[PDB]
Amino acid sequence: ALKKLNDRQRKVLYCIVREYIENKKPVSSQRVLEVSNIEFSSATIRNDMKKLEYLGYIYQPHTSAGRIPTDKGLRFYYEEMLKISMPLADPEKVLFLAGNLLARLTEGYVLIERPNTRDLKILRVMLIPVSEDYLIFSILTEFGVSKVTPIKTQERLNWEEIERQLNFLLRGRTVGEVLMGKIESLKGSGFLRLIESLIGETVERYLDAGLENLLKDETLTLEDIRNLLEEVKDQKFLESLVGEGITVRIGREIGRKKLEKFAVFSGKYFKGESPIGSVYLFTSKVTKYDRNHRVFEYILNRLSEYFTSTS
Amino acid sequence: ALKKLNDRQRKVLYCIVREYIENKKPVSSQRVLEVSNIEFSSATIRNDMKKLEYLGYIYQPHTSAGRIPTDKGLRFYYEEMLKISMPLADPEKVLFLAGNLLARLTEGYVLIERPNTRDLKILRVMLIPVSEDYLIFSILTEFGVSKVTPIKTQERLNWEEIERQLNFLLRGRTVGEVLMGKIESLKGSGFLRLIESLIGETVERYLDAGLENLLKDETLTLEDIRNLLEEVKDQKFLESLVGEGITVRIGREIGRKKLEKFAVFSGKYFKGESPIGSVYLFTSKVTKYDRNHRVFEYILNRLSEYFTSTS
Amino acid sequence: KLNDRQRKVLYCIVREYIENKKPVSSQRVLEVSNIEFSSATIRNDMKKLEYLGYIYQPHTSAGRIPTDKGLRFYYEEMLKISKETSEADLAVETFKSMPLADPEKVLFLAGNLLARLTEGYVLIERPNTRDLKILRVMLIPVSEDYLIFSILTEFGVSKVTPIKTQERLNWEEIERQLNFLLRGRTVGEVLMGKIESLKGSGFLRLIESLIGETVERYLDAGLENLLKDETLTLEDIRNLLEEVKDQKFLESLVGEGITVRIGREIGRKKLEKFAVFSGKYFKGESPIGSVYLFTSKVTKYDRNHRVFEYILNRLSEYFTSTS
Repeated sequence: ALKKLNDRQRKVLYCIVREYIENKKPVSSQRVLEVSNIEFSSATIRNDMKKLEYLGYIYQPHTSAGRIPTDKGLRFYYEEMLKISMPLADPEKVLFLAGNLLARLTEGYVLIERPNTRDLKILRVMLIPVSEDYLIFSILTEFGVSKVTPIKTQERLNWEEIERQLNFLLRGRTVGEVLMGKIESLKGSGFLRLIESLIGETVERYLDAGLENLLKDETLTLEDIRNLLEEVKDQKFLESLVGEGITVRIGREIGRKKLEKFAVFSGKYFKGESPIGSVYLFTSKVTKYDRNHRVFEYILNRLSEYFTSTS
Repeated sequence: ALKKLNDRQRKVLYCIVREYIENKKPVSSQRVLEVSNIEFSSATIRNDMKKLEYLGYIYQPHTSAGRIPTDKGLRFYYEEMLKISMPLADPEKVLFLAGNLLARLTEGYVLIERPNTRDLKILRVMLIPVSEDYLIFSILTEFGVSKVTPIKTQERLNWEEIERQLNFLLRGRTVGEVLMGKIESLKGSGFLRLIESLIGETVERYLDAGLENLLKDETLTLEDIRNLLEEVKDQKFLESLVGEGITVRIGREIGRKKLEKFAVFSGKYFKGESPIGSVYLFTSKVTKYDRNHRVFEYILNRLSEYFTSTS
Repeated sequence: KLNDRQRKVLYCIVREYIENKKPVSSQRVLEVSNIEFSSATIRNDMKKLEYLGYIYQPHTSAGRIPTDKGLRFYYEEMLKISKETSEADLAVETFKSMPLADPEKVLFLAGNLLARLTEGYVLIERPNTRDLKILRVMLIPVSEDYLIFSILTEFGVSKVTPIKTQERLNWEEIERQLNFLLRGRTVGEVLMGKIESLKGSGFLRLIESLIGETVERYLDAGLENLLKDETLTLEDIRNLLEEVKDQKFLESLVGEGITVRIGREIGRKKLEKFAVFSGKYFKGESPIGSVYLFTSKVTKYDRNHRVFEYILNRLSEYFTSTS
């Protein structure tokens, strides 16, 4: 498809898509010439815009004298811009901060898959009294210090003994095994069990951030946002989006009619060469692809340098 | 005793006692003749009754012509009367039905000791939504499903998650610990407070039934019944009554002067060869001992069969 | 004024409208109720209700829809009936601050349970940092590799943050330093940059960013609930997210004790589709912050009142017992 365009027609397409991203209006033949360095009159831009429309890169919705890039046009733009170019130990906090930064800087909606807990060994349990009134509970895992919980203590229990029992019971066993009810030391221990219910608390598969951002994008409707919220529950569908490395799916390329107004950036974060989790960034397909790819990359690499440095 | 009475005199004693149980009045020598097939003069029977009285088997009430058995007499009769020979899963329901059957068929007052709650481990806690409006609470113990309670719900919640929380807190603890206020985590919310009140409902150590029967039968006084109710509060008095297998104590054999008007059958119900509780049947000493023994043995055997099948 | 019967007719219409969300006809109110009067009589009552401004007629439909006045009437009558019986709301009674000691996590649980049970959007005002004295600074070495930082406040243990350390410094002495600098000073003073000595080393700079971590003044939850509600539009929701940033406006909503503002009662036309419950949570007699629940005004008012009041009372209990 691309090969049927001379250098000029590609500059014009690039300017059409670029101006549509900035101002979210249909772009006319005149408007191109106003903001462009093209050294040709408005008459040949019109011939060029007709070939672009015939080849499926742009289109005319209603009566407007301007055109709008199709999904094919947005893909051309994405490819063309590609050619041109804090010591935290709680994994949950690290994911939270990366999720919130990603969303904020791209005005998108983010889903970060938390590390699977099924194989996650508890290396150590810690109850640290801080005063007569408070203690701090946490666990040590290969990813750092997790489930950090300040606890108010009415009675002066034997914290050292409770800690000893916790480690005897839980050290070498997995967070996943606590969830399933597999730890059946039915001997008698009130605070031990309280703590087991914290380690056994249900955590959602994904951390989400920036739903607000979708609500202030003028290109998305309530219908679109609802559809995304439903589709994101289909776990198999999120799995089918994660290609080789960092990947985008613009509009129709997503393969769901309900999600046609979105683009999705997806990829994984790593501990060494082992995939720990997937990351998704949903925006309107009318977005700054350049900025989005740059932020997405910088966040996956930060996540990967954090999780790799805990070995 | 064994060699002191002849065949006829044993017969006369047996008849005096069967007839006393029956019509509850002093039996004369002429009455012995009328209710038996003894082929001797009433004069001979009266001489036999003289011997029976001298040896302590019968006695004269006031100045009436008839005689009544002493406790020794009733015991002789009991020994002589020996020679001549649905899938419910709630243990509390099974005990209640057995207690009331036992009471009705013997016209007595029944205590059934519940399984000791100090050793009664909670194996599982269940929170079953039946509709939008109701869920069913229960626990599993080694003896089945108990504390079964329908509870009203307004708004929905993920009750499966609440259930896991109840299981971390209670699985391996005993009903007795709940009852003694030992699970302080159960005061952490209104919901858990409700659960404590359900499992820790105020319960006597004995299921009682048939108190009304003690008032039906006219050989007993108001004071006799008051004394029985006081004396039955003494845990250690009841402990002492239970001999090897099924056993009766008539009158002075009970050991307490305040209860000399009663008789008590006692024995235990088993899970396999493990004794789980004691059962007591209190009647007037003027009662149908053969009927009582037969029913008492039958219910004990049913209680033991029930509890053994819970293995 | 209204009849006893006309009061019941208005009550049924509103209850039916909240439930099924369609105009309610005379024939409907007879089917759903045990009113013992004729179909013509109900229409005459509905004419009176409309004349007094309690209900309106959408287009050409035989059915009617409550006005804001009719919604207010309904709420007042449910409030009255809620003082005859008990609560018994199993779901909301699962709320526990349990033995949690982090006020942030307690606010998190409250906002999320409240949002979930009412299908609303919740804002909880966090305690004001301006007078939040730091009572103590803890630096606890859990191993060669890890350190746990936190501060003590009058409301519990905050800013709990595990830290990597690949090289051992003297932690007992650094904790002393931190306590000299920070104890008696407020979190507001740290955020404002008054404690200039915190930038004198790399670790001290870390501590300043952890205490001075960007925390929104309000914790929000349940935005998703507003999007599932068919009675609300995209514009209603954008309008809410915009107006909710106006603190002066939020403060004007809150009255004496727990109240609801329905539709026009809110004070801004852009928010006419909503109802807001508001109230404060306290440390003893001192208000610590306000709580706001926003829903569609087509909502289960009795449920929302009950849930809101329970949670607010729980927050007051947590903050007050942490005395």
